[PDB]
Amino acid sequence: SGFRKMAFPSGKVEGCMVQVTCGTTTLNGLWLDDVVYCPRHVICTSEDMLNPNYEDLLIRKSNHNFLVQAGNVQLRVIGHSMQNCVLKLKVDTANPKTPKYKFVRIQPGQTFSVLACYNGSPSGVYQCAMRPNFTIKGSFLNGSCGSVGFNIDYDCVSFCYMHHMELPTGVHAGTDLEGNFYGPFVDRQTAQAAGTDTTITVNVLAWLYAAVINGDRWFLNRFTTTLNDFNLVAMKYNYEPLTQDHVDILGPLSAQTGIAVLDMCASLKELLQNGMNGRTILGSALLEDEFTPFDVVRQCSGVTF
Amino acid sequence: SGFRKMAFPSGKVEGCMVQVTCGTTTLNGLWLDDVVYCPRHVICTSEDMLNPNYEDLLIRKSNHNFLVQAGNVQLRVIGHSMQNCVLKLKVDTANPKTPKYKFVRIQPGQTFSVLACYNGSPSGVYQCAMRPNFTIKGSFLNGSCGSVGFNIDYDCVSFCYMHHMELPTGVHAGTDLEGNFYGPFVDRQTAQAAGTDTTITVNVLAWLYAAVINGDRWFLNRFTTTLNDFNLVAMKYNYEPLTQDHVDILGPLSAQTGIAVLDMCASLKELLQNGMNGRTILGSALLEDEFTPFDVVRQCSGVTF
Ligand code: NA
Ligand code: NA
Ligand code: NA
Ligand code: NA
Ligand code: NA
Ligand code: NA
Ligand SMILES: [Zn+2]
Ligand SMILES: [Zn+2]
Repeated sequence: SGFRKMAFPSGKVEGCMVQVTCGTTTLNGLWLDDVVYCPRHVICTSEDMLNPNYEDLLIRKSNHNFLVQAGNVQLRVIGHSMQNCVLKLKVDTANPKTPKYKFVRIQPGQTFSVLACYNGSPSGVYQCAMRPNFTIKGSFLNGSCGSVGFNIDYDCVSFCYMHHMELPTGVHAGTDLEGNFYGPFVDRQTAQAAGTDTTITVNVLAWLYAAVINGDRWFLNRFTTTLNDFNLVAMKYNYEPLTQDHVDILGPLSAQTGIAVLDMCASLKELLQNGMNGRTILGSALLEDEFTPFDVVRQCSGVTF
Repeated sequence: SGFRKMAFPSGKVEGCMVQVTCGTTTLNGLWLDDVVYCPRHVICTSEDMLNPNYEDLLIRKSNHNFLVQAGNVQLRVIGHSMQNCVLKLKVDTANPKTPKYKFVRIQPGQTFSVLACYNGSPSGVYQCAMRPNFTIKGSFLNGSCGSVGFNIDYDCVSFCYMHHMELPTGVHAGTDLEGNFYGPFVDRQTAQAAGTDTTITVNVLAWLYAAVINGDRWFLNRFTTTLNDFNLVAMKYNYEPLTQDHVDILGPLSAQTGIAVLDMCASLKELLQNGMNGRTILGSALLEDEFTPFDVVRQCSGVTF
């Protein structure tokens, strides 16, 4: 038993991280087969970032301007193109450490692991959520750009995120591996605002189920509620509306615990109206929303890779 | 910026995890050079665990009774011995994925990463502390035994922990890689109690420094205090006494922020006497004690591996 915010084992992604330099800008790339993927703002100076014309800036750049280094090994660049906000650098060598992989665009509220990297070298791994407002609350220092988010199924890595930006508010924004930003963000040093950051209700419920399984049951009350009643309280606390799809995803957790989803909603409701009275759930004084129902099921069943 | 509970990248340890079976018991081993390290209770039945004589149980076992499997590859066992609570199985093949490594016995309050494993396969990685009472609050399902804790410096893995037990209280106990338990625990299914679980004061202070660096400063107050005064409040809140060694370790953080250690102690004092009034620090409603000063410095300087 016990319950931890666990990341996926990062080894499969470690083998893919490289260093990309263009003039005096260095950041992280991802080397899969004979293609290196990186933030297009690798071509930018600090001044360029105020108002970049990426097409005009990239037109000054040849294959030989892109210095791609994997460990001590320099890679030969035989082609470059811009897909949305990423550059694809064709190298003459397939990465021999290339895992089975997919590119996927995740939905707000889904979780993934980030391998935080500097100069193509891994520093650490953490689990996080894509916030409903398509920001992530990360740990990214100067040079972390091109660090990637992923999920692992068996032996297959699903890349879902590449770090591009810290907003003036200190939250993190980036792209899928086709270079489309999550949210309305652009790769420009201008004032950009995220929406209201709502709580991922389905994830809070999954975590309350996790708590019951591990013997934290104090918050279980004598009450029930309805979806409409629950959602009236949810809207007031900036919780995402709960849908029947959400109730369905929680079914296996409801089945294991013998607690109906709406009974657990009534629990949540009272926690929202009464707070925690200085009590904790699974060592937290806050309602945790960075575990999906899939994550909670995974950690109780013990899926390996 | 931003601040996350990050684990070390787990790839170097992934390559070392194997499956060890003896009769009907399976758990995780660690394959370094031509030696596999695992919990000695691999030789035990559920009934044996009530009151094992490990010497007498091991005497029934030959090299051929120890089935060691690394991926699909079966390893040939050419020797076995018991060192304290671990078995060392000599195999005829050096692990080609053996990283540079050390065995170290860590001190209460130090942090490390766990690669949670089932049947020699990695499931996830998380960062935790060795509690002052030499327990860890992990996530360990049936079969996680022999999962290991480590730290990484550059390219060297320091193995510090092997999972052996869940206590009846649901906290986790285990050994260094010489098979000496952290704490008074034994590898027997009998009632065992941990001491009072105190808070790691030096780690809470390091994390308050982390918070200031990231612009969470609300808890900074107009007051200062003394080591003796601080420690009188500490003893009352089941905080570890702060020593001058602790003050010295916090020096570089004091230097970066321009906040004297004792001013930060006065901050902590008021948080302890007044709680957080429903406020948060770095997204937590509790004082976090699983970051060392070394961890906080690492995450602000961006050390890679
Ligand atoms: Na970019
Ligand atoms: Na990465
Ligand atoms: Na984004
Ligand atoms: Na043991
Ligand atoms: Na492990
Ligand atoms: Na222990
Ligand atoms: Zn950047
Ligand atoms: Zn065991």
